[PDB]
Amino acid sequence: SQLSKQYSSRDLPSHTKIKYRQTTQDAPEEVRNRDFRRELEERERAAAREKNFKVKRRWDDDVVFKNCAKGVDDQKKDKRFVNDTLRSEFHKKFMEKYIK
Amino acid sequence: GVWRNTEDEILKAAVMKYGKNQWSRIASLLHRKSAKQCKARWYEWLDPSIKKTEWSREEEEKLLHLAKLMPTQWRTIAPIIGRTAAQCLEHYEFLLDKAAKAREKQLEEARRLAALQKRREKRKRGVDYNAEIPFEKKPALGFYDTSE
Amino acid sequence: MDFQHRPGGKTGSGGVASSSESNRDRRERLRQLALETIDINKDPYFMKNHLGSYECKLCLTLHNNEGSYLAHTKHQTNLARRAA
Amino acid sequence: MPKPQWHPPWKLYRVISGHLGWVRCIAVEPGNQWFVTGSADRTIKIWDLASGKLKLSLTGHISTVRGVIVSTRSPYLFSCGEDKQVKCWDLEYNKVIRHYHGHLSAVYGLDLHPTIDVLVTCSRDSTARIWDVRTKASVHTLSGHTNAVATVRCQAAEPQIITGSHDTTIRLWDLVAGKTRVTLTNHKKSVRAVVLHPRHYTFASGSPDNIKQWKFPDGSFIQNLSGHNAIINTLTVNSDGVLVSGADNGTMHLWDWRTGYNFQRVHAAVQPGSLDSESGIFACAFDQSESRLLTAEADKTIKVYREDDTATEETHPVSW
Amino acid sequence: AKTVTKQRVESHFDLELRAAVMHDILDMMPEGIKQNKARTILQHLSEAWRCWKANIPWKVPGLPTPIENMILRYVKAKADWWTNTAHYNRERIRRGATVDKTVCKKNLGRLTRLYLKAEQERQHNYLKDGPYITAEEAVAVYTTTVHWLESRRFSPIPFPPLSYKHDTKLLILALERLKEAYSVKSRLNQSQREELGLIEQAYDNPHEALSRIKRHLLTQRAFKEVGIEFMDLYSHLVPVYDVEPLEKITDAYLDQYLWYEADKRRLFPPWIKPADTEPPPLLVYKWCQGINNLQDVWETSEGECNVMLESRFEKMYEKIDLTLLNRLLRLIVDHNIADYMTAKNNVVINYKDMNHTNSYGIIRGLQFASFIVQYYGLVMDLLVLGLHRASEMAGPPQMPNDFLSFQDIATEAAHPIRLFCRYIDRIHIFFRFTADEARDLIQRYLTEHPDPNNENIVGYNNKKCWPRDARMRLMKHDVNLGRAVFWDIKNRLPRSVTTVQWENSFVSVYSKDNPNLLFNMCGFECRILPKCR
Amino acid sequence: MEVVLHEDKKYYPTAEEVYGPEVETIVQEEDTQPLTEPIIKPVK
Amino acid sequence: QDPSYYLKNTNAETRETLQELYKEFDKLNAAHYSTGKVSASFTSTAMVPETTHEAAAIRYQFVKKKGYVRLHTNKGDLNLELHCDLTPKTCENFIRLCKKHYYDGTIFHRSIRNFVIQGGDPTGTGTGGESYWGKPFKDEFRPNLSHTGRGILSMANSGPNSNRSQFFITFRSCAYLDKKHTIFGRVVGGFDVLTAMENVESDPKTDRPKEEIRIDATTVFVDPYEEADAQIAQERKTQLKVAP
Amino acid sequence: WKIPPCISNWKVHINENFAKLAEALYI
Ligand SMILES: [Zn+2]
Repeated sequence: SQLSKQYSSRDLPSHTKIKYRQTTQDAPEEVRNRDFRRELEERERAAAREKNFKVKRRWDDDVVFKNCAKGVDDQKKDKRFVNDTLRSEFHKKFMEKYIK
Repeated sequence: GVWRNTEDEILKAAVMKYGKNQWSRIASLLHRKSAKQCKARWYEWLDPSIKKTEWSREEEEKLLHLAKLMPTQWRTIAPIIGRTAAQCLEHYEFLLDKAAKAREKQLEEARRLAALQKRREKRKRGVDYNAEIPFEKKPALGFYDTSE
Repeated sequence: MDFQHRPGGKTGSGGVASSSESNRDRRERLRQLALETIDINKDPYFMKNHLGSYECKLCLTLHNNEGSYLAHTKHQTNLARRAA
Repeated sequence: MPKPQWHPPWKLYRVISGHLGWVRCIAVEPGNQWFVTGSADRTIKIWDLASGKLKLSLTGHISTVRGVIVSTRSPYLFSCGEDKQVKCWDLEYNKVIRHYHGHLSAVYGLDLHPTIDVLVTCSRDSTARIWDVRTKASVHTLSGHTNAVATVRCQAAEPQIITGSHDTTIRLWDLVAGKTRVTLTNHKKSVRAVVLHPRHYTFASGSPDNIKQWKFPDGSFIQNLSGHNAIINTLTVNSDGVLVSGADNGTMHLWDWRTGYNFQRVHAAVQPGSLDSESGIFACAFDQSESRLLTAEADKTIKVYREDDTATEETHPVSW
Repeated sequence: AKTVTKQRVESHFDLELRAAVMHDILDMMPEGIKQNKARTILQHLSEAWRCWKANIPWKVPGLPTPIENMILRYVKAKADWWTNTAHYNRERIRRGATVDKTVCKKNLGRLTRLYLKAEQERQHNYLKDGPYITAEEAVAVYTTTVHWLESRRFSPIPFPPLSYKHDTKLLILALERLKEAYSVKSRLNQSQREELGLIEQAYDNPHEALSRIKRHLLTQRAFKEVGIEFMDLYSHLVPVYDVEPLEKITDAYLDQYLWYEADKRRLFPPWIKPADTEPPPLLVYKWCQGINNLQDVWETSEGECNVMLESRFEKMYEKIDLTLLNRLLRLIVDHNIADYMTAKNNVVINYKDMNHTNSYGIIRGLQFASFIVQYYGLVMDLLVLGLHRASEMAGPPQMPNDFLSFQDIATEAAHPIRLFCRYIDRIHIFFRFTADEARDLIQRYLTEHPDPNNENIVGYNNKKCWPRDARMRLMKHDVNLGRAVFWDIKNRLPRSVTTVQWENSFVSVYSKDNPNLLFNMCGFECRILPKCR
Repeated sequence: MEVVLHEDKKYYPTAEEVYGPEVETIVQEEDTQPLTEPIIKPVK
Repeated sequence: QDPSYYLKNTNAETRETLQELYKEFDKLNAAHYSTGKVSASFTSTAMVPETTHEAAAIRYQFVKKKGYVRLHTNKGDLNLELHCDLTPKTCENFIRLCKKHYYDGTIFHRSIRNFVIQGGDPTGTGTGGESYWGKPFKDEFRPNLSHTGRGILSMANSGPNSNRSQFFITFRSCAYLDKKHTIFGRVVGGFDVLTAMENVESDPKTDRPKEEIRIDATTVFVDPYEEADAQIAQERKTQLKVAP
Repeated sequence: WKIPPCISNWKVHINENFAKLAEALYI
């Protein structure tokens, strides 16, 4: 309102100089003459290239169940993302960690 | 743990007044009763959705079938057949046995009487609406009018 | 001490009421609830005595408590007898 | 009635996920190396444009970030949020260096002057504020809107400040006096998006009623782009003349700017575990190469669209 | 304008949420319609969020579809903000970075609501997808239990008779166990005073209490609801159950009677721990001495290797099928007792405004839950060891063995599994292998799981509390042997009942390369080093 | 059927089923560079 | 795969146990408010999570205005207008009684002393006859056109799900037929014949007249239920030539 | 576009394999 004489502590002068972009920091005079299209295709191509007597049994023979850990393979199943915060993998890991 | 019919009528009136989710407010009325006891008494006996009828053939067949499938799990069995756990347990036992304003106006009148008594014997930075227009906005003029 | 986590209390309170004051407040609230349910049900048989007692005029029966009249709903046979 | 020029259609080619809130705004760095998203996760994420890899994540906002812009002539990143605070981040140290403060409610968007280095913010207290960048001083308070100002646009030519608000009005302001100049009341619903053409000295405004193309500087009405009857949240225009209108129901419409002819309707799918009600375009932006379209969909995704080069004119003919 | 500080976060967010919904009303409604009724829509949004918090199905029967889409979308936004705040506050609480009572209490409430949502999901998924036990696995478990009880000449536990000799002593023990918790003589409440009065009434007239207990055991199969709450131990939460005191008295007497009868009839073999004979430090010392007193245990001249495996059963309590539990408990006790045991677990769990019927898991708050846990663990010990090695470990039924002894050296050396112990759900197995058996086991494990690039070192875990010389040396042969042993143990247990995870377990190998044997029993990290090495 | 457990219990289609084979699905958590690494490098 | 997978060293009685067990063993119906399955499945984890909205079904006798039936009984030819908007079930039951001969040729169900006279029921006991579905349809009385006043035509019943064919013209206002008999509409013709039928001597034990007013003929002066059936048949036949 | 008032609360099938399992146990 500029008639008051109350000065806030965060209204003190600070960062009085504006930093401008330098020559290597994408100044607009070098932005204006560039072609972003072609550079975007070799960046995409580089990303795609860098993307790629008595005889006994066996000792474990006298059990009831076998090969129960057969289809147990996570692999890419940890890479799944679900947008449900109760059925996310992170929330399931959180609930099995923090509740005993 | 006994339940008189007077307490049942008071509980029914309290449920019809205070809804469902309030129980401590209900249990404030009932002497020597808890909110958990009131909730159990409502959901066990006094709820109007409890089927207080006789079992059909289909209900008894489903009850015997589900008692054969899941043994002694009546809290799971009972919402499938629509009865409560106690009724279906008792009926299953029976089937096995068979098989075997004015105050402010008065204060204003007293203040007016005191004001007339003081007149017969600041403004607190307010706006007096009876003296002039409070925020005078004149109507817009155009193409007409000769006042009055 | 944790002043913002102490149990809540205000100055000039007066304390909690005794058993008699809570009992008569519960009795007054039970009377209010019974009168509210009577006015909701619109039963004309309810009357208050000059000594202050509940009376069923259709049954002609006095009641000591509010729940005694609340359980008086026999009353259908007495209403059919007093209808004629 | 001239025939519209044939534009090739666009197709989705990558979907980026990782935000834990609604992605509300998308800005592109002027050297086209990376882009940046603000979310309801109270985080601001710098993403690589080509690879799509998450380059950086910055915290510091206390509520939902509503608008993010990158300065073309300074190494600064300006972020506005629902926490009634505007932050100027120095990218040189990746830290907040300035706090623009004085809005009474949530800031719904912001824009930078391309030449003067002055900042304009529009907020929910029915005001826009014009702030000097270095001194953090609110040099003007544009008022006159009766409801919340949904968006603001800024340009070098007269008039400098364009405001669209929720009381069905568009105000063309004057920068030096802080007074309104032109009021446009043609819209029936809330004006949620305005976009300015890069070269034709015209602009368009978006509402759930219609899309309206006008003419600078008097704001004379030019054209009524009809169809796409949903709550349009965003509007961007290609340099080639392609206008993209994104709605709150998830549907996207693509138009020729001149004739106002809708040539493509794109309704993308959602995240794997997601409701059908969580389909909605909050913001969209072209890149500096005008070849990638980046949308901030309401299922916490960034969806990126490319031109389909295999299509030709007889394969996708222009109707009428 | 005031800034949004910490104490002004949450309400302000709700305020902003309200404003957003208001804007989304005012441009969604078409031309005409004078009655906007936006306050009713905001009330519907508040009711939908309150129904989301209590896991109640929210469905307005007549409501326009875009308004419903708007309400569901904004409620999902609020729920995501709520859950991410809960995750961040729990990380800050576990790190100890926050000392705040309101944050701790709010986060405890939020995690209680989240756990009950997940538990109701689990119960509905059990009732919809059927039993996970299949058919032949339960038949094999039942048959193995029948063969084990036939082999031990076990006499089944009868009903408590009308004139029992020790019924008053068991009642006195159960009443002292129940009076243990109320010895502070604090202010209490109504329910604790009711429980203490019930304890005193049963103490004055024990005969009427015993008759009521036996009547409850004979008759009742439907019970009252149980309350749940959580203890915040700042690293994990512990569920605490609240039971009606009459059922608590009956369950305490049943627990005392069942444990006395199982100890008298010798149902539990001595490897089941915690026994009453020793404290757990004495259990650690007895385990170390039983390792040390084996025949030629430290001799590694011919490539003999010792393997110490420590693990848990993970979600053991949550996967006890109640029909299979009733069929298993009918092998031990009278059918009325086992019907009470099964029907006590099928009750309604209540917390504030949530109720759900527990149909799959066991409830650990019961007084007799420890007996069921140790009996199910006996069944799992029979599944792991097999019948022959368990009969060798327990010895003959006429002359039973003690905890870590055998009848003969030849009975010790007949199997690789030398020592075995189960501490409720923790499992500690000590193997001794020759060279040929270890080579055959490694060959079979590499046949099923090939790894040519030797990546088994990377996922392997080690005890970081010890110095580098005291740690396990990670040669290829010992790592492959430990993974082979863990794979062979994990193949024995069907995943429907219980599973053993590699991350929560630890396998240590003693060989010619590793001189130290590392394990962790109770709260004790132990490292055994022979004088020869 | 061979009964799926509650531990797996795959709700929802996967992302390749939803978006088709042409769309590249990227899921990104954690930054590739730390916060001390500055976007737009200073001249020196 | 095979049931003997995850099974080695099978016991005896396990093998005969498994052997014995194996030896033993829509366009116009879119009502715009949708189903409540998505919102309940999102707000609660006790159902299967469904993520796509589905519109709820609705035919509820979509008719055109109010019907009018002319019954030529022994009192004469009286025309009564039944409001399908007040009660579509009562108008549909009256049209089905006049169409499937439940009312044509029927006897008078009841007749009170200038209060109400019921006809169109083939049983004649007060609530006889049949509805369109065979069993008696649901009964509901509207507040705009109730079963009160002179000549109020109502589907006569003792309550809900009991009104099949008994159409009662009430000649006096009474609250007994309110919320028990589905009020179709009002009599628009033959008021003198209905007053002479109600004013005749009647037996009060069965509440019926000595001479039963029997409906000799029925005519559809205006048929809202038949027009709704024709519109439903046209909507069905719009997609029936390619859907056989 | 009619909106009913909010009625505030604060102001089932079985899979068949179950049956098969029970039968197996009895056998
Ligand atoms: Zn009476």
